[PDB]
Amino acid sequence: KVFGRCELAAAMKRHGLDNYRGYSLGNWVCAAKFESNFNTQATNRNTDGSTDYGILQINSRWWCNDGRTPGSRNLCNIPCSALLSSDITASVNCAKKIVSDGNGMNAWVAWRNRCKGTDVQAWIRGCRL
Ligand SMILES: [Cl-]
Ligand SMILES: [Cl-]
Ligand SMILES: [Cl-]
Ligand SMILES: [Cl-]
Ligand SMILES: [Cl-]
Ligand SMILES: [Pt+2]
Ligand SMILES: [Pt+2]
Repeated sequence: KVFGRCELAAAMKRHGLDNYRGYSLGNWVCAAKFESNFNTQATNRNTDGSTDYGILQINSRWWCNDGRTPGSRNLCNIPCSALLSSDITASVNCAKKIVSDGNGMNAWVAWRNRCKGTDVQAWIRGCRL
C-alpha cells in the first residue's frame, strides 16, 4: 500500500512513534518518505547481499529473516515479508527496537542525509492528528 503523508502520520501516532526516544513524529514521516516513498512493498538489495524491506527499509542482515542473508541475526524475530504488509505494526515494532539500539535514527541513512537538521515538522503540517 502507498500511504498518504497525513494518513501515515496518523497511523504512526497511533502506534506510539510520536516522540519515541525523543524523535518527533515529523522525523519518522520524513524517514519513510525518503526510504520508501511511503510504499509498504518497497524492497532494495544491498551490495553485501542483504535486502531492505518495507516502509522504513529495515535490513535483513540484522533485523529480519529473508532466508537468503547468510549470518542474518533476525533481531526483530520476524520474516522480512511481514514488513511489507499494509498493516505497519511489524515495521513500527521493529523500528522501536532499532532506534533504542544506540545509534538512534542515524541507523537510517536517508534520515541522516535528508531529514536530520531540517524542519521536520513540515512533514506533519496540515494533518489532523
Ligand atoms: Cl497500536
Ligand atoms: Cl502496539
Ligand atoms: Cl497500520
Ligand atoms: Cl491500521
Ligand atoms: Cl505498533
Ligand atoms: Pt495501524
Ligand atoms: Pt501499535
